[PDB]
Amino acid sequence: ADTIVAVELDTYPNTDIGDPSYPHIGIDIKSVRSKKTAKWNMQNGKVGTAHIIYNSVDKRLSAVVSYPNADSATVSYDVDLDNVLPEWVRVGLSASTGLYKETNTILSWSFTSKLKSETNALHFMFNQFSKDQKDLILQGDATTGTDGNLELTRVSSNGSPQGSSVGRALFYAPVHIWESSAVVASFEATFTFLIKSPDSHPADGIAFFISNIDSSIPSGSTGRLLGLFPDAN
Amino acid sequence: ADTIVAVELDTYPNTDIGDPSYPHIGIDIKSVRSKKTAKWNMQNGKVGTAHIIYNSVDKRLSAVVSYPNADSATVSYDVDLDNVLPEWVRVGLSASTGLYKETNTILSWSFTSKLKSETNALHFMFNQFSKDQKDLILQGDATTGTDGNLELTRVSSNGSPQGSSVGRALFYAPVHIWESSAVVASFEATFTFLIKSPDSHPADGIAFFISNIDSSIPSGSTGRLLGLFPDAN
Amino acid sequence: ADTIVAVELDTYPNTDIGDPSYPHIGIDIKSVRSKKTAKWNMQNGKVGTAHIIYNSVDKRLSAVVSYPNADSATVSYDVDLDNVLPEWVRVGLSASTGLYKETNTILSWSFTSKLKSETNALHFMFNQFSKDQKDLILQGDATTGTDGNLELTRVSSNGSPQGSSVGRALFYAPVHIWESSAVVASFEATFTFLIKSPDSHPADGIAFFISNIDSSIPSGSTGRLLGLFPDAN
Amino acid sequence: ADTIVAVELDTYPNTDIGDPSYPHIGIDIKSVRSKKTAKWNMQNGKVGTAHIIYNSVDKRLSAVVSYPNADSATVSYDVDLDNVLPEWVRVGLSASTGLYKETNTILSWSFTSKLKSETNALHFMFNQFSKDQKDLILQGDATTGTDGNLELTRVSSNGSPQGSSVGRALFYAPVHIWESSAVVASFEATFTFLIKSPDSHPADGIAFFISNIDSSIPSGSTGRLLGLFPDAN
DNA sequence: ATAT
DNA sequence: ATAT
DNA sequence: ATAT
DNA sequence: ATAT
Ligand SMILES: *OCCCCCCNc1c(NCCOCCO[C@H]2O[C@H](CO)[C@@H](O)[C@H](O)[C@@H]2O)c(=O)c1=O
Ligand SMILES: *OCCCCCCNc1c(NCCOCCO[C@H]2O[C@H](CO)[C@@H](O)[C@H](O)[C@@H]2O)c(=O)c1=O
Ligand SMILES: O=c1c(NCCCCCCO)c(NCCOCCO[C@H]2O[C@H](CO)[C@@H](O)[C@H](O)[C@@H]2O)c1=O
Ligand SMILES: O=c1c(NCCCCCCO)c(NCCOCCO[C@H]2O[C@H](CO)[C@@H](O)[C@H](O)[C@@H]2O)c1=O
Ligand SMILES: [Ca+2]
Ligand SMILES: [Ca+2]
Ligand SMILES: [Ca+2]
Ligand SMILES: [Ca+2]
Ligand SMILES: [Mn+2]
Ligand SMILES: [Mn+2]
Ligand SMILES: [Mn+2]
Ligand SMILES: [Mn+2]
Repeated sequence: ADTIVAVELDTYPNTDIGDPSYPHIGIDIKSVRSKKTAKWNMQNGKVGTAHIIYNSVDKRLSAVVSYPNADSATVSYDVDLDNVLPEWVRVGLSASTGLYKETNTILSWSFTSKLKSETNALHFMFNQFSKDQKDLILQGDATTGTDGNLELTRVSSNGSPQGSSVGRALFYAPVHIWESSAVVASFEATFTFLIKSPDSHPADGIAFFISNIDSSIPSGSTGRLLGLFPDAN
Repeated sequence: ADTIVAVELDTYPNTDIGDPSYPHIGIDIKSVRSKKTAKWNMQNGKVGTAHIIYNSVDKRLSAVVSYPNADSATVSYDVDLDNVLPEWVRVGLSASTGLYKETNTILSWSFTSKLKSETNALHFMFNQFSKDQKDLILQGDATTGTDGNLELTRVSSNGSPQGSSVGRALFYAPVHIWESSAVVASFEATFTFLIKSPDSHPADGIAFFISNIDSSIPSGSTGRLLGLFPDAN
Repeated sequence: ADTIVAVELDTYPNTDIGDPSYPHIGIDIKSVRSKKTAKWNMQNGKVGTAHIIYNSVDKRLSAVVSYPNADSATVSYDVDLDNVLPEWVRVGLSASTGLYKETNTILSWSFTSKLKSETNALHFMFNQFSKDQKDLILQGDATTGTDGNLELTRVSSNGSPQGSSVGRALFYAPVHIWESSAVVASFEATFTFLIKSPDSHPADGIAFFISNIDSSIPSGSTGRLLGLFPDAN
Repeated sequence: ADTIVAVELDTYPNTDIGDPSYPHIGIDIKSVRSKKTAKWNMQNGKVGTAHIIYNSVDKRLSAVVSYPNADSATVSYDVDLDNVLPEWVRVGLSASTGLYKETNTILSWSFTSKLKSETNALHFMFNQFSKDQKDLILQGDATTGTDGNLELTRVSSNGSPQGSSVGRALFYAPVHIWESSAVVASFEATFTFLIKSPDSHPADGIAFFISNIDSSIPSGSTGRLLGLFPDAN
């Protein structure tokens, strides 16, 4: 199977697989069962911002998820990603729906990685996604160009989201996530998202993830698996 | 054939194909016969710096090449790259040798591209090249990892450059070089290089280039063709 | 008197002092009488974007001004700023009103300057202005904090722009704009602005400027003098 | 007195004031008596790199100090700088000598601060310091321009360092270090340094510091006080 | 930019 | 490096 | 770039 | 929202 590190914005509690009984953000290390979660007051139909940060000095993966008129949710986990990820990775966004549904609309995405050894750097910023975006690998249901946005999961022409959908967007270039020689390795990711449901239970969520370079949507990974994992282990 | 725009650091005069009688820098638009050249005092065995700049406002491709404690060489050509290049490109470095030879050593390479529509940006910086550099596509004789450098052309075990060699390195991700709705599109590239010849007459040169995404070394493009062009037309 | 280089967004034709008979952008080198102008369709009450660029290779000061869903206005002038400005400068925004008036609201301002000798760089970005913004020098009627915006000219309690007003904001740190040993010197500025007039004939305009470090609003430089020049010579 | 937060590279143990019995790096919060220290193998006459990082999510001030052929030293302290520093600060480098001496040579210094609320940013980079550097406030013995370096303390023409010297360099612009509205505030500082002594005990060290905007070298603050503190409390 |  |  |  |  793939190697996954992710930050999940989990809109739907799957009590049976160890989610808390509320919408939550979490840190996923090689399992959909988050090593750490925080309660998240997801605002149906509002544009939110996710900020993800890590550096090889603190070795602490942290995320903040926020809306304009509101308190942030934040979650952190101490993990040495040198011991988890391969040296070279792809970075991506992933989203899914199951019996329940939501738009998994990405309005912007930026990423920066640095190896300060003589610094190697990578930075990309998408504030507009276009119809034939050749620096993105789209997987499953993911599409670009609709209002300059990335729709990770299936949405109708009138803006109605579909169930049993899964989709991912990976940056085309492999990323040098860690290097043994590096004295400082850091990365940060920012995305803006619009999660909207007619349902009283939106599902299932959006994740920022880092994977082996050849990562693909695992078979059946709609619903609670967020397009990331082959099972709930 | 491929579409090529390039800045050549041409160490060897091929007067036969319209090079001036001296080492020169030039702007190449779909031909090895430069639309503009400037005289270049290439310093055998010294580390030089090439700076390349373009924006959609002035539509002027400019380059400056320098060594510490010496006058720069500079060349500029008015060209609308929207009318020359496809919307999506790859960017790369290329070098060749023929009957005469030189190290075509790259010590660092950086690149930035920006579309201000809401700005999309791409930036990479290599100050160290590693043995298995997965964000580079190496073509022909190009290798990485030797002293943390990119050797565009074949260098022997004893450090001797070889004749009739050609090699290129392209950044793995396609680049959105122009867009109809962009109000400002800009790019810049910087690389540092070490050209050393144990004989007199070094040959043949190093180029920064922009190509169609699927660009490959034209067969036989050693010597005066700089790994860029299938012929000297 | 001060040394001024500016890009004017001139909303009011002063044909008396050589303005064209229409709202225009221009390049001002030590005179309010622009060395080059382009026609500008200023959109009353809309948020616009000004982009300004210069490098020591082309020695061409260029500006583009745009609104969403409209054609840009662009203006360029060949000028060696090494021969005009002192080595160290301050950069700023300036605006004025006279018998006629307009809001001269700035929503965002960014600036980057680079001397590649070993690169020295300065970059600031304001997307929000605060009430006590200690990295800005406010001159004349300029205020910050009103809706997180910079109001270059006086606006009444009921939001009405006032006549005979002039105001400027300079970045607190002096900027190394050129250096003899630099092989490449470059700068760019971006600002977003909202010009609104409740009457017809808005006046008088907004400028990005570069000045001697100790620059101050010339006394009486309201109206057509744009807070930049002591007279119309 | 001033408010100080600093990272000290402390070359000289002052056992009487709570230094450990070896050259150390430490985190100083409003006292020369470090809240946390780590052992530091200072390499007399070699160029080192100091990296300092903080963000408002982890609220952990961390530093790494390294030389090319060697293991790094790293030190971290959990501290909410919102509760320690004023909202607006200056950032600087400081160094001192006493009975014992060392060159306190700074070869490069960079700084970035961001308030992600709509992001406000500041970035400067000095790879060359010039004789009349108007974006630096030099205090005490500090001088620029000698080989493009910043000498924080007195050095003779032949490169011999003097005792009882103290000097600081502050960036001219005030820095917005924290903001109540900000969802993420981050900063990072990098400097390259050359500490060289003929003595077997070099003294006294180099600090990166953040202070009230009007910070000045306290009276008598040579030797163990590093130009930062009025006393050893 | 529209009016005398 | 010198003082207890 | 220097030699025939 | 339905199953125990
Ligand atoms: O400051 C400039 C120095 C002057 C150099 C003058 C040229 N010297 C020279 C020539 N001229 C004919 C060019 O072709 C000769 C060989 O061609 C092969 O080698 C070159 C270099 O690798 C390459 O560009 C060609 O494509 C081909 O591979 C001589 O014959 C001679 O000597
Ligand atoms: O699309 C452009 C619209 C056409 C405007 C034509 C001018 N209208 C106009 C003039 N012309 C003379 C200019 O001076 C009049 C008043 O001058 C004062 O006000 C302006 C604006 O604040 C300022 O630039 C001057 O410096 C002075 O303060 C009229 O008299 C009239 O109406
Ligand atoms: O806390 C838990 C609930 N409550 C939600 C039930 C809906 C209430 C509002 C409608 O009346 C559950 N339910 C059991 C989990 O299984 C739900 C169905 O699973 C599918 O759908 C979800 C959402 O798309 C996916 O996560 C899942 O993979 C399945 O496809 C709790 O545990
Ligand atoms: O661990 C401690 C030492 N050892 C160093 C003594 C020199 C050994 C090599 C020479 O033979 C000390 N010494 C006592 C501390 O006082 C030293 C003198 O203080 C002045 O000089 C230092 C260095 O510039 C300053 O820090 C201080 O402020 C005074 O100006 C230990 O505690
Ligand atoms: Ca879930
Ligand atoms: Ca040639
Ligand atoms: Ca005017
Ligand atoms: Ca000490
Ligand atoms: Mn979960
Ligand atoms: Mn040529
Ligand atoms: Mn004008
Ligand atoms: Mn100490």
